Amino acid sequence: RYVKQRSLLLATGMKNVPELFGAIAGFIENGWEGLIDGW
Amino acid sequence: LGQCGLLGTITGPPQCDQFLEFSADLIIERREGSDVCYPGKFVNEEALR
Amino acid sequence: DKICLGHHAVSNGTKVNTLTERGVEVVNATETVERTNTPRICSKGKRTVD
Amino acid sequence: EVEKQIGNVINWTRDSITEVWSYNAELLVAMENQHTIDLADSEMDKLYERVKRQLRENAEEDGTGCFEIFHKCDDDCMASIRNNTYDHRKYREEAMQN
Amino acid sequence: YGFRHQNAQGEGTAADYKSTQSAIDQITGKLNRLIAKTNQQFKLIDNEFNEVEKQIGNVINWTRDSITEVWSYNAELLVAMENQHTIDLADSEMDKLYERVKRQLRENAEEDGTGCFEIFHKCDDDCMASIRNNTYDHRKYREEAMQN
Ligand SMILES: *[C@@H]1O[C@H](CO)[C@@H](O)[C@H](O)[C@H]1NC(C)=O
Ligand SMILES: *[C@@H]1O[C@H](CO)[C@@H](O)[C@H](O)[C@H]1NC(C)=O
Ligand SMILES: *[C@@H]1O[C@H](CO)[C@@H](O)[C@H](O)[C@H]1NC(C)=O
Ligand SMILES: *[C@@H]1O[C@H](CO)[C@@H](O)[C@H](O)[C@H]1NC(C)=O
Ligand SMILES: *[C@@H]1O[C@H](CO)[C@@H](O)[C@H](O)[C@H]1NC(C)=O
Repeated sequence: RYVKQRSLLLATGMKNVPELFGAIAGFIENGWEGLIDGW
Repeated sequence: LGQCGLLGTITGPPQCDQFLEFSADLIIERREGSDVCYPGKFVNEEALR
Repeated sequence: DKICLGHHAVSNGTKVNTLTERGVEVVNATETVERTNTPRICSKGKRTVD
Repeated sequence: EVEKQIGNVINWTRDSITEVWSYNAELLVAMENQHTIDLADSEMDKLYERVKRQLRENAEEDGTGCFEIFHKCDDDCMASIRNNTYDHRKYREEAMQN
Repeated sequence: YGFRHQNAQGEGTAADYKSTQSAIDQITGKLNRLIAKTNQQFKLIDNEFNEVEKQIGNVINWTRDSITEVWSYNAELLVAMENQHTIDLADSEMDKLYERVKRQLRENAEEDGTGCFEIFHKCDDDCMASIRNNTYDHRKYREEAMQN
């Protein structure tokens, strides 16, 4: 279908923290590169 | 265009005489705008308007 | 005693459009609008008359 | 050159249809960003809800996401909560005094 | 939001700082994406003074009504999420406050039911100036909070 705008997107997962309940950087406020398989 | 009708600007009936060669970014036409003076109509006139 | 924890992180995310915000740090995206045509009439499998 | 009046109607209908599909384009994306946040949230409580159940009188809740084990724990003890083989009846006489 | 302490000195309704204005910050964001940008120009397909032909005029009216029914349908769906998008911000501050208050005072509370912490030690005004602005020493007062 024809459209006017020239880019529209998606994701796979997490909003990113550099080192709707508040879990990504919450009281666990931080991230990793410690484990490397999952999130 | 007031009492001029917008298809009269290429014919010039006697109320479009101040309008024959206008130049506008907004044309305005009125309910009392009669496109003609001699009674008649333009064929396929909504393509022309 | 104390056995501490967290979760992962990565070092580059990119923009998106929400309802209420512009340009977040989100890891991926892909275009939903294709811009790149194939500049040739691809007619395998159809008998074709140019 | 299709005729001007229908050509106007076609262009007006195509533009109107264009305005509809383009309007619909930008609403589909905003939920998928939302549909990714919850999965971190629904795992965050999942981990939170798991860790307070397998070790019963053996913790106080933290603020950093880290439990303080109320008894001695070496590597053979590390192999009990990680793979669902912890005996939370056997170590409770000594975790009350710690 | 709010901060409130009360003691044997006085009574006060204060503010607790690290999110208290931030109810502008996603609240400023909703509204221009919503009060959006219209840029397409629409011409004059039909005439209100004299009579486009009936068949195309029916097609125009049917197409305009059909388009009208689409835009009117789309009108009433945009609003219902924004009511939802306001409830979460009270919720995401409610746990934020809840998650803050159990961390700065460690062995100094039992959780309430009314949203009120019972401080396990003596606290006057100089003690009120410790948790409110992130200057509380939760190592120093713990020998006496275990006995209370
Ligand atoms: C993101 O999308 C790209 C698209 O090609 C894919 O190759 C990649 O595996 C995805 N994930 C990450 C973490 O980059
Ligand atoms: C309809 O719009 C196109 C642009 O996509 C333009 O080239 C064409 O001349 C228009 N047709 C009429 C009849 O105005
Ligand atoms: C941990 O659990 C797995 C099954 O999930 C089991 O096979 C294994 O023997 C357990 N212990 C260790 C030390 O891996
Ligand atoms: C189209 O609907 C309008 C009402 O908006 C009406 O005045 C007009 O007569 C209709 N046109 C035809 C050709 O039926
Ligand atoms: C509270 O914190 C502020 C900074 O946020 C600091 O300047 C001030 O000295 C502290 N104490 C009092 C009593 O305001």
